[PDB]
Order: sequence, then structure tokens, then C-alpha cells
Amino acid sequence: RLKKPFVKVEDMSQLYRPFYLQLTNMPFINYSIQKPCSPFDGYCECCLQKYEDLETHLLSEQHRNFAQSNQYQVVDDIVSKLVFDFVEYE
Amino acid sequence: GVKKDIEKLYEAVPQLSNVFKIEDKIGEGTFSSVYLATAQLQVGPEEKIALKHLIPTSHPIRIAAELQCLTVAGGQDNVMGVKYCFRKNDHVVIAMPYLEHESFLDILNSLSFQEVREYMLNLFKALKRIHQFGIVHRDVKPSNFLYNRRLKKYALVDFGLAQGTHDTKIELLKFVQSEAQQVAPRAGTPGFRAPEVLTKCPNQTTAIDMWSAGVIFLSLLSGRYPFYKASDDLTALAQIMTIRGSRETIQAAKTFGKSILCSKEVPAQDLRKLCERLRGWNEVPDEAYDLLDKLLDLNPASRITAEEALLHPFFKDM
Ligand SMILES: O=C1NCCc2[nH]c(-c3ccncc3)cc21
Ligand SMILES: [Zn+2]
Repeated sequence: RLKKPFVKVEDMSQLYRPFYLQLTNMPFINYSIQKPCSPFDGYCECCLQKYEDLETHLLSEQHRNFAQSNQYQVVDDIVSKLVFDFVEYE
Repeated sequence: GVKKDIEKLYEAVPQLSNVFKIEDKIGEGTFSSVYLATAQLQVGPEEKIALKHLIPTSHPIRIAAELQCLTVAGGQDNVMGVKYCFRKNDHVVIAMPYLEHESFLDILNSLSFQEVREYMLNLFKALKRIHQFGIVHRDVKPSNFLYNRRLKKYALVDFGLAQGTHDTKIELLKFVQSEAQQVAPRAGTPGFRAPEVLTKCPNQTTAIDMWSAGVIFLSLLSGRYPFYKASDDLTALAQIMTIRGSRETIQAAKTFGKSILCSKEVPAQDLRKLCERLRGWNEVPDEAYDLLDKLLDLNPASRITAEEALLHPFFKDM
């Protein structure tokens, strides 16, 4: 049924839709290509939303709220347990 | 150019101005960027410091999770530790002692065979260490393993992608979701990912890091990097089947719940001939390939472990 060459991976317990790879050619090990060549030669986790341009998303109020919230306390906790040892200038 | 980046880093985390003379950007990546800086230590000497600026879209648990790995496991056995960390809202910067390091591509075809044993030796120390805490690194590759050839010093870095074993001694790792479920998991490099990861296996153990170490060793033995050049997971798998055999891969994947179909059967390769043809280098002992074979065990249950690897005959007498 599937044009060749192909690879199919199925979860044996149905926990997944199968997924597929179809290529022109299967990989082939090229011993002739020169060293060191291979012989085979977004999303904000905070706001749980995709974006296109980071710069703008960072200024958006959804993000600016989170950025300014109390959420970073778990970071803060780990941090206030380390020992500062650099010189700080005024 | 980078002048703007640097300037903006000071704009982002005001407190850095007090402490660091930021000299240069040394790396960029999907999830962070790394700068070189100089600071003064209360104890007297001036220190070179790497500043890793995380991407402000990072979840707080992910940030804290990375940081906790560095605090608990880091600072010992060729694992990177942490001096201090600075935040200003969503901008976090981790400070680390700085290790001047080589490009892998560079030293690749110039290391003596002895330096290869030493390199592998030192990478398994690091993985023994993180594995004791139940840390699954998930992005072991040469660029995350800093090597200074002159000083013979080593350092595993980057826990920005880590997960825990179900019994992790690292509390925050338990809040990181696995790719199997779809905080969010972070994608790693296809060419260093083990077949159980490529096939989306819900059970993912520290064995996945051992396979990655195998791939590194394959590159060292064969003189080729990147060994597996693939941009998606299945391409990577198809390349693996070309090396380790499609039958062998199909069988092994049955043991972890995955049914793999492949339309072109390809036999397993002898690892010695493969590496020799792709290339102390006159008398590479059998033990080397034997170890590579155990690292690139298609079965994650039988794959050799970091502490087992350190006892391999390949490593007498060190
Ligand atoms: O955490 C990191 N992720 C990607 C690359 C990287 N390089 C360093 C690094 C470099 C030199 N000295 C300390 C840390 C750290 C990191
Ligand atoms: Zn956001």
C-alpha cells in the first residue's frame, strides 16, 4: 500500500497513531566521501501559546504579567541557597 | 553586532553591571546563549566566568530544575557546577567557572588513541555522577561535553533538557513532562537520540544517555562527525538500522513495545571494519569495538551503564 522505500513505527498497545518516513533513497553508507563528513551526507512555555516574533511576544501583556508575577519563587528559593563570592561594585 | 547583544544583557539583568565585565558571546542555542565574562573574587584572584542567559520564554520550573541539577550533581567528576545565578523578572543568568575548550570538529582527526580512552573515560565519570541522582541528561553530544586538551580537563554542561528517572534524587525533575505525553519536554538532536527515544517510547531511562555516549565514541573511532546527519527522528532511525541492522532493530523494538516496519532489509555491520574503512591507531584493541557494541545496544535494558562502562577491559589500567 505504501510507496517504497518506507519506514513505519506503530505503538503495539495503540497509545499512538503510527508514524512514517518515506525517502527517495534509503540511507547508504558512503565510505568514499572524505573525512570528517557523515557517511550519510516558537512556543512560550510560560504563556502556553505559540508566537511568530519573540520581540513582540515579550512586550505582550499576557507575557509581561507572568514575567512580573510570583511564579519565579521556586527559582528564587534555589538561588538564595547559593553562596555569592564575587566582588560587587556600587 | 554582539555589542548590541551584550548591551541588552546588561539592560535585561541590571545587577550584572556591578559584577561582570562581559567580554564576548561564545555560543547561541535554541534555549539559551552563553557569554564570556571577567569578575573579581572576594578571595583575591580575577576569574573568567561563563554566563548562560536563558530564553525568557522558559518555564520557571524548567529554570529551577536546571539550576538544581547544577547545585546538587555539579562541581565534581567532570560535571559543571554553578557559582551564582541572577534574575530580573523573566531573565535568568547562570554563572559558571569558564573552561576554555576545543571544537570537536577540530581535534576530531588529530587525537592520539590514548586521548580517546581518556576522553571516554572522563565522559563516563560524569555520567556515573549524574546517573546516581537519577538525572536523564537527554542531550549528550560533543558540544555539551567541554574538553580542554592542554589541561586535560572535562565538563558535562547543559541540564536545560533533563528529565528524571521515576525515583530521581532531584525533586524538581518530577514536574518535567515526557515527550511521550506531548513543564513541556524539549527536543534534542536526532543524531544522538537512542532508538527508544526516536520511536517515542514512554519509558525513558538513563540508558538513553549511554547510547549518546556510544555515538560520540563511534565518531571518535570512525573519524566522522556528525556521524548521523538527520533532521527528523525516523531519518535518524533509518540511518541507525543501516549500521546496526534492520532485523536487529525490529527485534529490539518489540522488547519495548514498538512495532517497526521497514521495506528494505539491511544487515548489521561489523563495527571494526566499519570504523577502520571510515578512517596507537594501528593497534586499536578489540575491547574498543566490544565496548562500542555494548554502548550501541539496541536494547535499553541490556545497554551497558556508566558504572559498568568504567569497569570495561577497554579501561585497564587507569
Ligand atoms: O550550558 C551550556 N549549554 C550549551 C553550551 C555551554 N557552554 C557552556 C560553558 C562553556 C564554557 N565554560 C562553562 C560553560 C555552558 C553551556
Ligand atoms: Zn509568554
